[PDB]
Amino acid sequence: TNPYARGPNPTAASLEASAGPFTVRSFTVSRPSGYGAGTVYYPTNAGGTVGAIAIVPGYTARQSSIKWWGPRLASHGFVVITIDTNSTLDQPPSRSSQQMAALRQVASLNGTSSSPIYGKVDTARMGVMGWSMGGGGSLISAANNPSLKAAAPQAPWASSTNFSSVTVPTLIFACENDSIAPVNSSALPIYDSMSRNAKQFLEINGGSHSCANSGNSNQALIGKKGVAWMKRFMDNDTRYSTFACENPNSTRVSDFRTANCS
Repeated sequence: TNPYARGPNPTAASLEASAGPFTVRSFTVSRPSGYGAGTVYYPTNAGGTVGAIAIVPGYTARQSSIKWWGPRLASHGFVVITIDTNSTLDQPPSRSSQQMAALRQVASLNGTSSSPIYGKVDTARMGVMGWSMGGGGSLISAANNPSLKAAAPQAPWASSTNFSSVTVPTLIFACENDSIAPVNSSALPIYDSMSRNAKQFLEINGGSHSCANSGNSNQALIGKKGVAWMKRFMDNDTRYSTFACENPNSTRVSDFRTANCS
């Protein structure tokens, strides 16, 4: 039996809905330690401790841009922290440091009896997500912390696209018509540089740079893929092997690539 499997068996319908089976509560972090601000989302009665995911917005952006991931992921059995950075002008290496600090504070809250998530988190199982420079920062987190169990950046941007050292399972959401972090010079060279890991590249047809942000028009597919990827690799949950690794065969996807994903 898989000790990390949580919740009912998935269907395409359950993964495409705006919320999963679990009830989600949230709270603002009272004293952020090492980053600007944070909101934690958590499920009630997931059936065991769950992994934690830290999500970082892009250059000049705040939590509102990535906030929809919080309730979406937590409702399927994750604790999620969405953060604001110390400055909206922080670059990806600094975003990575703040992302890891947010995960460390989630671990601390898990050991704090007055906290709503007291005892709810498996601090050995962590993932990273983020948009644009925050997605670049997630890849830097993964490169520097191979104990992380999964990464799912969206429209990532980094100064160097060489992430050949990454051993973390990494899903890259890309936006076909991105003119900010163009796919051909950012998301795709990043994907092409990783030969050591399970990985996937999912380009949103006709998408601009914000195609996976809060309020996007592809929340059913993007949310399905994000949840499936995190379930498959943070929980080792082979019930999600097909959802995590499959080509969605969808007109919303202009380019699909995957490697080491059976």
